[PDB]
Amino acid sequence: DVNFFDELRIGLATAEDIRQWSYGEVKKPETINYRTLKPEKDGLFCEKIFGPTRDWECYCGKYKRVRFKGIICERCGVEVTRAKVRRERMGHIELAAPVTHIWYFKGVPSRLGYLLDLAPKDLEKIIYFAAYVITSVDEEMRHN
Amino acid sequence: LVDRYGEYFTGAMGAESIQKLIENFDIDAEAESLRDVIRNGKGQKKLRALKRLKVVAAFQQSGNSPMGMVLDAVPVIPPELRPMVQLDGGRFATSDLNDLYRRVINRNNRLKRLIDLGAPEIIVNNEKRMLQESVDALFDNGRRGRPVTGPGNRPLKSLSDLLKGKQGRFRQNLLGKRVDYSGRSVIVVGPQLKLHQCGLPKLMALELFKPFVMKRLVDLNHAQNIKSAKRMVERQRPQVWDVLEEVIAEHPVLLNRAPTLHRLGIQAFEPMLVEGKAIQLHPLVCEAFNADFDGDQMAVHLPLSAEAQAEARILMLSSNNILSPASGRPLAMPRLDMVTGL
Amino acid sequence: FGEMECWAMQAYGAAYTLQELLTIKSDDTVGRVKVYEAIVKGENIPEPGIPESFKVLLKELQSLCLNVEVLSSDGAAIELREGEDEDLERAAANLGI
Amino acid sequence: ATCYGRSMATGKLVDIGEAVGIVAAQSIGEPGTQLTGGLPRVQELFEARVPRGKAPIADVTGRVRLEDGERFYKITIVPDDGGEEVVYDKISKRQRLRVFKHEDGSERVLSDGDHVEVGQQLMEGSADPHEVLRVQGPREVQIHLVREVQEVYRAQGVSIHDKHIEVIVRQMLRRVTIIDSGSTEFLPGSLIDRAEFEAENRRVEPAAGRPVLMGITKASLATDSWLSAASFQETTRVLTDAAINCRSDKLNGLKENVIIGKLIPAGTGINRYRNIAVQPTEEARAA
Amino acid sequence: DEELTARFERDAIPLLDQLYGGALRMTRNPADAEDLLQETMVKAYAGFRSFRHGTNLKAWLYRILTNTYINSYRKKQRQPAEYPTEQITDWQLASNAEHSSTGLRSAEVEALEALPDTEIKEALQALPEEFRMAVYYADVEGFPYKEIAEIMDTPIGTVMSRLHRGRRQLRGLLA
Amino acid sequence: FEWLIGSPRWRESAAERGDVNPVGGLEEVLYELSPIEDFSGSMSLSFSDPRFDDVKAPVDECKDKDMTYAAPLFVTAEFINNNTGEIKSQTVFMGDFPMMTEKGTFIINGTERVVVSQLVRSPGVYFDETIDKSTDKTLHSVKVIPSRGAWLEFDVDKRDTVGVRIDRKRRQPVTVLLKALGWTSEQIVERFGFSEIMRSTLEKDNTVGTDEALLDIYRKLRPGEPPTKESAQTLLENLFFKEKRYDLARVGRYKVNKKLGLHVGEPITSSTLTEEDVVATIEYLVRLHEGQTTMTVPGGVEVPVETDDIDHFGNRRLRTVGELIQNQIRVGMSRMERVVRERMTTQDVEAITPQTLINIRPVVAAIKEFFGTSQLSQFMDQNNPLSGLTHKRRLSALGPGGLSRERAGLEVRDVHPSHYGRMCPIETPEGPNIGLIGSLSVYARVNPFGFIETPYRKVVDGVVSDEIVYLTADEEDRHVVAQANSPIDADGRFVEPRVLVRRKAGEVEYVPSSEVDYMDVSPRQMVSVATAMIPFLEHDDANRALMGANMQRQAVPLVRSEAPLVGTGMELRAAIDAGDVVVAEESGVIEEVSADYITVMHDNGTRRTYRMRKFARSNHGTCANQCPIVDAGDRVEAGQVIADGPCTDDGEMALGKNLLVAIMPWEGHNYEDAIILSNRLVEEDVLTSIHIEEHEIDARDTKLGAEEITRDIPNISDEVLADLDERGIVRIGAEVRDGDILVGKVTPKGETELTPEERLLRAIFGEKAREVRDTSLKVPHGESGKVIGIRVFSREDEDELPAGVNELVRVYVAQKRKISDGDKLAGRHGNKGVIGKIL
RNA sequence: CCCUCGA
DNA sequence: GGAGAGTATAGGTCGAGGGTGTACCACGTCTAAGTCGCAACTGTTCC
DNA sequence: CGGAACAGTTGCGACTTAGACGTGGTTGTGGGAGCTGCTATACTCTCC
Ligand SMILES: [Zn+2]
Repeated sequence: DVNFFDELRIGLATAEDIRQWSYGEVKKPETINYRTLKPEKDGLFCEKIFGPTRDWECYCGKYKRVRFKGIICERCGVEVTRAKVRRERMGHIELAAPVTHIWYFKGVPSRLGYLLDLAPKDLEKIIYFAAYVITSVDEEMRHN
Repeated sequence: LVDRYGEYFTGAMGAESIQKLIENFDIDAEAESLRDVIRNGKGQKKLRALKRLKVVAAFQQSGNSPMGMVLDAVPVIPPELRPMVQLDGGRFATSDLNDLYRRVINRNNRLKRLIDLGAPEIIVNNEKRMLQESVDALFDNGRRGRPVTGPGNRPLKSLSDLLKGKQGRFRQNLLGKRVDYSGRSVIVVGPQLKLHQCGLPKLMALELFKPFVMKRLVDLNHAQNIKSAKRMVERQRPQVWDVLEEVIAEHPVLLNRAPTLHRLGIQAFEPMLVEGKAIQLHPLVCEAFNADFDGDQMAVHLPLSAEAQAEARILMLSSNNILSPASGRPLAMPRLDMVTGL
Repeated sequence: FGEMECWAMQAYGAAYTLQELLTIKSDDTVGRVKVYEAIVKGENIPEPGIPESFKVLLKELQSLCLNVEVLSSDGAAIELREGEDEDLERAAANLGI
Repeated sequence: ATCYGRSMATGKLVDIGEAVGIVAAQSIGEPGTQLTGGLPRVQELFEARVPRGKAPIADVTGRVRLEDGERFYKITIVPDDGGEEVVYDKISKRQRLRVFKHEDGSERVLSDGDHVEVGQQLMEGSADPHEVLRVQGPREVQIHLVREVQEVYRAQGVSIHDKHIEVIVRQMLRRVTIIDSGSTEFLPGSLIDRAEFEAENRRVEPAAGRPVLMGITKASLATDSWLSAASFQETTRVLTDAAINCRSDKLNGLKENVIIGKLIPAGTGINRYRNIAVQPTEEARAA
Repeated sequence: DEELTARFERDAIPLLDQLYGGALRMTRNPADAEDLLQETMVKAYAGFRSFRHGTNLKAWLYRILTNTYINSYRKKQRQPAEYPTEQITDWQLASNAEHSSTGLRSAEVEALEALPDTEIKEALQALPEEFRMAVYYADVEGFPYKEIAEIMDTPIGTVMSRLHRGRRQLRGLLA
Repeated sequence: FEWLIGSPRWRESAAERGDVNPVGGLEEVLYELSPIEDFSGSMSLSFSDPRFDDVKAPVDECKDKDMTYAAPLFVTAEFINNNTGEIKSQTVFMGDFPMMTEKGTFIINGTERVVVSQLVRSPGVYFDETIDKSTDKTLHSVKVIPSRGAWLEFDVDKRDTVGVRIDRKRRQPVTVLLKALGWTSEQIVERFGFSEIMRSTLEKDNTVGTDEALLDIYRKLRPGEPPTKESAQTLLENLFFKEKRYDLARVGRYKVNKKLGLHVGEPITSSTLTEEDVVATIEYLVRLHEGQTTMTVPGGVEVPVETDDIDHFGNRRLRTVGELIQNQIRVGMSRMERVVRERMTTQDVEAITPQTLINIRPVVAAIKEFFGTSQLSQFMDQNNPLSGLTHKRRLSALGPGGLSRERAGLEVRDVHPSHYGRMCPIETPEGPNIGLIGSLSVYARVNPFGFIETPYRKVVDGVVSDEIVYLTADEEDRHVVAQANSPIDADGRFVEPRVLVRRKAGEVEYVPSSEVDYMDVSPRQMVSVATAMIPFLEHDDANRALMGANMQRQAVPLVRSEAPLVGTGMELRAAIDAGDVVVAEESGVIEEVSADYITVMHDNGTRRTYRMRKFARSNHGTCANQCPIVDAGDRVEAGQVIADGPCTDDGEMALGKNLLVAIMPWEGHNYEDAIILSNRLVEEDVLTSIHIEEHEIDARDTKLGAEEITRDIPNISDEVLADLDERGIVRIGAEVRDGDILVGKVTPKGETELTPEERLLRAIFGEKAREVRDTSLKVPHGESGKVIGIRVFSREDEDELPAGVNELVRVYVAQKRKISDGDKLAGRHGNKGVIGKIL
């Protein structure tokens, strides 16, 4: 890695992008167990999705060694690798309901408002469930 | 309106409805409409139209869709960047991000648990509203409504707070950093010094130059290996001092006093091993650093590569900048006692 | 070494010192170790690598649902990662196998 | 280098690669703690803000209707041609009518029915720099800005060479406002760089624009680098706007080079100096 | 039964704006009050068949709310405290590393450890190549005798002899 | 704090000032709480007669054992059954009550702490006239601030409308609320009709009638709920006019009384707002914006209509330590009340005794949360006795109920004419806290209502009497006060016919001596304790005088003290009151004296012994060391100083040495504030001081096992372990330099963390010992000294430790610091510098 | 982060 | 259309030493700690 | 410096357990703290 960097680009990250980055979904509020001081599985610190906390050691302890580098424990699902990956590996949360990214709603001027030609007070009433909005009407059927 | 006619239309609240309006949105139509309004229109409505066309036209280009403004999945930052450390007293400290993520996860899971139980619509809508509010707080907290507060009514620091502010990533961690091979101490007046020299305490110079000393006394019989050199320097064995004098020769250092108002707030000097724990500053540069000697302290940085040393000797050397870069007037100039004496 | 300290370095126009302060003296994780390795062996200082705080910046941006990529002149993005074998190869070479 | 001239520090001609904008900003900011009018005036000038104690300026030569009654001042100007009469709305009685030399006349205060030239100040006080731009042209605004800025430092016993303030002022007008888009795709009202504006004008000029004066904040946030602007101010705003626009930072800036750990494109980091090839001469290798 | 759903939506929902004001009193935070009221409604709707038709609903829901707050409260009180911090102090990081299995290593430590250990290398060189490979595998990589024999294409007995003999050899060589 | 406890000292002083039937801080909380009744009125619980038991442990015991200085609190709780008539009277233990020491401090978890008095705005009504509207026209605002309750704001609009804001709620015409209080649209025109702006507001009022008004009010408070008439009126009743959710203190009541002139007959009965207070507030505001200079209200008399000064000390109040603690007691006590109510419905009467109803946990927890989390409860600053003394005298504007640092403008930080004799204008930080922290003046008191008073001398018929009167800031504005520098002869007559005085709102004027009311009781009356110690203060500019006051509290205690030749006379009375000096409580003869203690035999035949603090570490690492100044057989008196403290010499504050000084440039080494010292001050230890560091280490449970404190440290030479004892802990009296081991400790290390070379040796050599890392506690860089102390706490014993911590070791190292280049010296005039050279 | 302090 | 108001932004640098847990019972559900056997697995000991 | 033969150790793998620990139900009342003592400027919204 030298200066080959040419450009640096932003775009909106699609849900597909977010799920491609992710190494797993975080399903649990728990952080670490107090007695073991080990990260709870499928939690914010989970080793299975984010990577091992100790070099070359999986969560269950079946594999502790470099000899196993690159393999995934059948029991715990952790990968034998360096703990360094815990700074480069991202998770994700699958939302039960869609959610607006607040940068594009509450920022001034409201980007959603300019896109849909909606008043930001009205947009607020919709997003926060103080008002209904009409997604579609059937013109032919209503006329008939 | 749904009880009758409900089969002739569709309606919803929340972000799923906004997602629908975006899915059904004709971009080119609204763009050409806006361009027509800009052309044939005038007044404030022309301004509204233009400002809207900036956004819509922005989304007109390919590879970029408005759908991204509504998320069905929220990314999670790696744990090392939001760590959790044990404290003296058996307690723990977490980044605020962990608590914000925790609220999002709890409200999402409760929304699933309510969907499965066939909960009344008003309750499910309450849970959806709370999920939207918690992802709001996670992204930009306090941007809408009152902020989510931890203990002490301290509002938690969102993902937007990492980037912005004087303590943000850009200002604190990117345009500036803490560095190796640096030290600091209180400054005293150096009246015996030549302009290109500065007094360096022995212990400061031994720490800053530690690897150079180590290699040097490894080459000489003093140390058997480099690790014996390390332990030998950490104990301050008498053999090191002579070696130090040799490794410091014509190796410049950078001195800095905060605040740095202009580039002469950092100057390069040749270090001189000096007795005591204080940095000795040449009397003539006190104008450039604004050093009051009432307890001012300064910082020392050690150039490493050939290019850095060369830059210190040539560009930043104390006696190569005598003149004020602003007015061109002389800066390192007699003042106070010196003036009186003359 | 803060913002205003960097302005001074830029005002002097000393690029290598400013780059050295912000990479191998602070952030660059392979460079900081290779630099110490070079001083002890009495060799030239190695060329700096990528500061960690930039990779951290990209990750905090992704967490905001911003899709950021560092593009080559080809127009294709660049994965930021290190080959894990180099350290193991040196460790195995140190034992003579 | 030649347009900049001497480097005040070295006393010689400025080297190629010296970063004179940072030197200018440091030179202007360092004395700032000594300014007791004052430093807020230096801010008011550098941000191109409509001044308090605003002094109106004449649009065109003509005759003056001076109402000036009941604790109020109102100035109408009937141009010498058949043009419409320009009317200044509100001028408080605390302001003073300017004493000046009337063309084809003597030196006296502004009075009703008087004849005034184009660029005449109607009152005494601070002039709106935007007005002197759209009337007297950019080379006049340069003079007004450098003089009014340097005046504050002079009053405090501080001498800054004019060239630093000139660097900043140069950055203050790089751009033109788009009036009529024409065939050039430029959105009207946007602020486009002068060079880019003249380049995008191709008959094989449809784009119409007028020079703009924009403060240092607005000119900073307007840079082509979203990375440079995100690290300055309004980071949320800059990042949303930059994401929506799929902007691609070119990385050529020096602040961007600082961020990514690349040698700044200034001083010893310039391609000219950094790629130097060093070889010993044959005669020296002989010995 | 849908009767329970309709009767629930008519009788229970108007009490929300009341119950929420109660949840505040316990949490004294709006977010935890919202979460508390919501979990309460989970319990209530899930268990609404057990409620008696004519009896007063307000006290019932109130008790569910309190009891939920207590389950959460004792639950949180058994766990060690998690303090949210805007930034983790450098003192906290070092203090935590004093008890760590691996501390905070300077670039110097990393660079020195990465240097070859000469004595060990030259001692290993004196071993016969077979003993060197075997003792390497076992005492460094940690292979079992079965896998070491599989890699070296010898019976396990050979692995045992070479491990013992190379080990004693290194013991005499290095001391 | 004596008022909080209801101490007999406070009782006598209360009887001296006159008795209102005085109630202590605790007594008042108990009486407002009682009775605790069932919602059916079937039963009641009442508290009375609180008592404090003996202290659990002495002060230095808590400091050593990490305890809290405290005493058990007992109250008599009487339960009554309103049916059977049966009474049950019990004694309840309310908790271990944190106690104020003799020095006016608290020890919480072993650490000594100070509760800084808080500057807040007293409850009352405050009018603000802002001309800053863009129209250039003046607007008039008012705030009604209670002690506890809801905020109420009235604002005349820039658009000319009278608005109302309730707890930040959005504005409505002032008539809307008045109508909703039961007022007709006509009755408002009767009282308020004189206002052309109130006439314009009633038409802009959108709806009329009490039902629509009360309904529109309930909508503003609750965003999404249904309104109801009886719910909303009982809501508005309980929001303001009810004692539970809205409390104006007696301070607020009297301030509103005096500000609106409503009750002249001085009824003390109830403190809450009244409908006549709302009418009086709008009427006051109405005439205000009109420009009237006076107003008279029905049943009210001659009150000037004027704006209020927010920073004036008659409008600005001091919440002292007793009042802060009382407020916390009220919170936790109300929580206990909630528990008692919930317990009244569940329990079986005749199966209930009070102690079954009373749960004390939230009270103790409420007290603990205050001392732990509060900005006012502060780590005591003890560099020397002066830093600690003024710390207890600090008046802080920052905190809960105060103002945020973000919201504090430059107008709050300015010296104010009401500060004279009350808050020192000199002493205050020069950093970002400038003007936000101040010192109580030497002669100032805090009156029972929280307002600061200063004494003055009655001036009668141009004569200066010896009668003393303590005046508040309000009382001081009605009179004419002559400065102390005003000359007087042997007779009370003034020397000059014109004298410079402060008369009205802090204007300074040459004035007739004929009319003079009061005079300052002395100079230094306007100055703090630290400022009163600056000799020739009047010759120093206020900035350097500020630097001098702050710098005295940064002085380190020297190995030997020396009083100044040139004092102000404040040094003795400062050292005694600070309390770091030992004083005889009773006159007697010294029976025995040693460095450890002094015993005094009173003429009673009773004796009293004083133990000496010997080489004790202060919070900042300075050396608190007491030495006896008396000899065996000496006769001492009550109040006499028995023993010197760290910065005292013979009982006078000695913060430094008397040095022979020459004023002259010397060869550039004293260039620009740099100081040149004689090496005599190094050789004779005149600037030497002792500094004591506390190094703490604990063995805890980790991922891979438990940590062990041991003398067995892998790959560590026996030479370097030589000063460790058998536990692995350094031996008392050893000389330790940076890098030396204070306490050996090992931590379990995983297999993967071994180097390949380290793995090979452990295998072939048959080492089966646990793999560990050396976590031993070592001396930090640039530190040296002697080990003067060790404390060990083990889980093996009953020593109470945090969860997961097996053993906790503290090591105390003491260093003698000779003066050296780079140290900072200062005089009392603000003159400072580093030592640039010692010659 | 906050408290408090140095230039 | 066009004006006020309501909301958004900004507000010096570097250092030193300190810093926290009211609230249902009466139980079944699970887990957090184990002692304890065969393989599986390390090691000597030869010929 | 091999290939079996033979005899000591971890170490995985079950299962009993006793207690922390979370679950049933849950029916007289009962709606938070805290604050708001910052200035100045640009610009979209939104009431008109
Ligand atoms: Zn595993």
